[PDB]
Amino acid sequence: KYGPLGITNFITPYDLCILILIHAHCSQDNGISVPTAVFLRLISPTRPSLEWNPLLKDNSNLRSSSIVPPPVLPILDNIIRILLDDKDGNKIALTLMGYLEAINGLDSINRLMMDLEKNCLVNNYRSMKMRTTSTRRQMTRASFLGTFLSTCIRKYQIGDFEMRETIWINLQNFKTVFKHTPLWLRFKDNVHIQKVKNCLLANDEISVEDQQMVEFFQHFNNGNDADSKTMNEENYGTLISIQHLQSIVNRQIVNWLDYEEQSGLVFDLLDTLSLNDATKFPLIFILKYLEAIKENSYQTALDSLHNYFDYKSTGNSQNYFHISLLSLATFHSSFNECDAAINSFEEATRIARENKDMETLNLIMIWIINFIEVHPEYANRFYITVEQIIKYLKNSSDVEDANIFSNAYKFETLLSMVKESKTAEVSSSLLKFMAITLQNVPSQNFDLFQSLVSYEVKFWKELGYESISDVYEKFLSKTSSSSLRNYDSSIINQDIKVAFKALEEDDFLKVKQYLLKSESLELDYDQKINLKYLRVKYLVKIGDYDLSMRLINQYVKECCEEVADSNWRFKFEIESINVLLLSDVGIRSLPKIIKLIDEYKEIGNPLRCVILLLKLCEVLIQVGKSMEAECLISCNLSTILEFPFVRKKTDELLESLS
Amino acid sequence: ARALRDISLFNDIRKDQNSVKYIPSLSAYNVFNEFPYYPTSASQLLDGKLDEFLMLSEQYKSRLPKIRKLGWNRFKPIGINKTMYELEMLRSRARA
Amino acid sequence: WLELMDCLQKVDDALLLNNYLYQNFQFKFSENLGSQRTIEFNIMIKFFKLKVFEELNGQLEDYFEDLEFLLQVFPNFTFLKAYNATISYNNLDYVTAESRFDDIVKQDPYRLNDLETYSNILYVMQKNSKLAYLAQFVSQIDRFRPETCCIIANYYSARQEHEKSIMYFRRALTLDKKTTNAWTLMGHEFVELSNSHAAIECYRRAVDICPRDFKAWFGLGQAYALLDMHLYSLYYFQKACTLKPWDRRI
Amino acid sequence: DCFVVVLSDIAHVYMLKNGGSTTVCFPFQIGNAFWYANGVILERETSASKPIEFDLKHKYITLTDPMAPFGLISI
Repeated sequence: KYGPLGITNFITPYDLCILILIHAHCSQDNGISVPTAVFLRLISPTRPSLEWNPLLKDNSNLRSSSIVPPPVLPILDNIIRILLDDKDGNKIALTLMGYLEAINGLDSINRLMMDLEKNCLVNNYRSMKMRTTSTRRQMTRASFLGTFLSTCIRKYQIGDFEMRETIWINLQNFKTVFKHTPLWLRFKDNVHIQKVKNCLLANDEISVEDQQMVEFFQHFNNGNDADSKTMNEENYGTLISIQHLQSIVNRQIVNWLDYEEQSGLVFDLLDTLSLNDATKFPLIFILKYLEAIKENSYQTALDSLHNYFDYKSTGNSQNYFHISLLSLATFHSSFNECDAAINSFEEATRIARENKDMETLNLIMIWIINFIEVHPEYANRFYITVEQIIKYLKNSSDVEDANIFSNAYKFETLLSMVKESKTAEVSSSLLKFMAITLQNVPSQNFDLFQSLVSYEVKFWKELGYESISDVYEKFLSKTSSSSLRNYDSSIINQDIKVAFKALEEDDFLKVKQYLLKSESLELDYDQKINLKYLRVKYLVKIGDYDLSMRLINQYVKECCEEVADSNWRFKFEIESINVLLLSDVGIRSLPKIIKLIDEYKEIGNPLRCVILLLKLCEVLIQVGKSMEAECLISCNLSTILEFPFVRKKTDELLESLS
Repeated sequence: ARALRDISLFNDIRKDQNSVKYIPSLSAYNVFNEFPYYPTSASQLLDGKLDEFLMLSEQYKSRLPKIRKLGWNRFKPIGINKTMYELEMLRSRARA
Repeated sequence: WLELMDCLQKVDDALLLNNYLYQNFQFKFSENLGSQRTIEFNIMIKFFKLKVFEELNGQLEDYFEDLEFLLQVFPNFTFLKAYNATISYNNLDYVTAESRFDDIVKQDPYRLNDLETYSNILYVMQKNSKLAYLAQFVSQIDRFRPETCCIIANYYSARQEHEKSIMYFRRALTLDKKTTNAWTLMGHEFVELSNSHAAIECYRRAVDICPRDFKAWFGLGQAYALLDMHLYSLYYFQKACTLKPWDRRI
Repeated sequence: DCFVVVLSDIAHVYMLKNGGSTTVCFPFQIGNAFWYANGVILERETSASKPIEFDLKHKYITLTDPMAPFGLISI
């Protein structure tokens, strides 16, 4: 089914296949009505235009609410397998089989075009009811098939005789390809083919004289191979329109990003383009660009990325230079270059001002904090602080925003969570973001919906309620990840959770080998801290504490200056408490623990107070004053069982007191 | 693209609180006449991208009457000093 | 020979074939006349030396003593002088090449084979009256050669008539698609039209025909440099650096 | 902290720790390349075809960083 691929502005052999089916359905002489599902799979890919930006937008509208079958490749083998599935589909498939055998010439092709335009197609419904004398079904221009057939008819009167000669040469080439297939052998004889074929071949006006040499003109042109064939220019094996090719690739990249498809067939045909279709169809370059990221190729990806932005910018009359730089900046952020992306992005702001268009700045401003969210350590380098943006976007407008406010409030929530603000304000801010996301469609905006789940699981896990976290955890999508943050980030993140499980299960050999991978991999900041935190916990288990104690405080010191992450400042703090008291010297931690107790009492996070409570009771039991620790734990025993992951530490202390 | 107003909730609250130049592309330039093609309407500009089929369809529609419109104006037969453009002009006045 | 020269891609390939032509290659002395089958006294091997070694701009060897030997045997051969003039052209020696070309036109007035460089010399030389003379004279022979459609466009470019000059470059390429040098010129002719979008594709096709085009990279780099996208043009300038590192301008 | 790959006559210098990518040319073809502290030693291609001829006066090139001009060894 493979062959050279070429873009054609004329009647592809695929287009006539739909034309064959619509003729049978409208003729109503055979009583054969094509199922509505068959038409919706064939014509719909041909419908014009879907559009797809490289990045900055993921499946904003491309996602179909109802799952759709993949578009069908232009091979007679693939089209039949659609009709063939039905028990009576052999009747429908044979109808197409007979017609494709009936059309042995270009004049016959013209017969089909003339029949549809004069009788079948109808200008408007007002003449439909006055055409009750028609023995065939009639179609309106504005209908689904009507607008399709009008374009096909327009696409037929547009070319010269050179256009029609190429029509018939390829179809016979297209037809004879299916002849050398196993499926054709199963349909070698079907008696119904002769019946349907003879229905249209009648009224030939000659059967004695012209048909002897009518055969001669075709056979001589065809490759009988008795002698050397008549020499002709190389002809493409498959012809596809721009719109049909757009639907296959868009489905392929979406399917690759996250009824069976043919990845092998689509990729081979797309590799045989004549280098002029790629200019008329720039999206072929990016199809390599997504593939290039998969194997993590640096030089290959950049040439494809640059190539896609040279062809797209000129075709679109609007200025798109202000979009190319940030996307390249996005690509730079994907390979953890970070600093190189900053210089590239900076020049994007200057070009946007020259255009003097307001709508693009919001796209620029949204990209700002998305990059800072992945890499919070660069918040100082920007010319605008993160708090400035939130104040601008909150009062941005009252109309024509839709998703801007949904974006605006989530960034405030991350900063408030990092700033260890009061839990009353964090819940209210998160409420603002949850209400605006779910108000509109959450399915189309898959990216923010996943980010809601990630925050809410993180927010409630921080509160200490795993029961709530578990419900939302089943909705967080895996391996989906997000744009501008690598491509193997999902694999690494899944690996971190395995390592944490291995520490609990005392698989010290596994974690030790993984820590070797940590020091020479390029990791996102959120991934850095976890492995940075993982290294601290592993060293505590081993028993060596001089290195870990000198190591943990440098982390927290740079966890307060480089990034003002309070949550990770707290989480790092308690291991040092655990390191001290495990070494039979926890009194040094008494000044440190109390500063956090009254500090977190004002905040009101119950998980924070109780964890400090366990460390306080544990301090008091290693000094020789376990009497009052029992009294203190007894009054608060009711409120400390509400948190599941501390019960194991809580229950274990109970047998010690006994 | 709900514009914050297609949301029923925030739309309800607002009521209570109240109380493009074109540049040619490379494919646009043609071989025969150095004048580039200028699209007639914004419908032929697909998201800023010029549809090669649609533009070439208009080109065929333009050239088609041009063959029939050949004889108008300049062409003059021998033996008749008046061209057929005003043959139909006086013919129009004949019945009217 | 031309089909054989075409399949060569790099200079190191030429050295491999040249050695093969010397040690383990010999002609059928029966078919060829005597005193000719000898490789040292052949002519095509000599003409091969002048051809492949300079169009690919490869390292020269056994090239000097052959060149003067062909000038002695062929003093009136039109092809050699145009090639000899082209050698002056390739070394950025424009004044001497002009004197060399002036003999071709006077001796052979109808030769639309290497005049593309002649009208290329005249454009850099300036002197619009002479170009207007050449453009009128060359177009009179025939307008179907690849060259005859590039000479006129140059004449039309000097007169600041861009919407017409842009037309001939597309015309000059259609007759023979091998003349990729007209792609960069067609791109330049968009820049003067204050149409940066159309220029980008014209330059970009040139590198896609053959990536080893210093002219195409430089012309594409400038079109971004004219706009504010300074860093976005840095990669293109970097690529052009590898083609001709030994240049002050780049 | 840069990863360098040397072709027959072209070198690509990709910055990994920080920065972008750079590329440099060379006066002639390179046989092999050997790393030394703060630079690379390049050996000319000796012979190819089958005649065997080679140069001996100078075939080694020392470069410290991509932008600076090359240097010559001393023996």
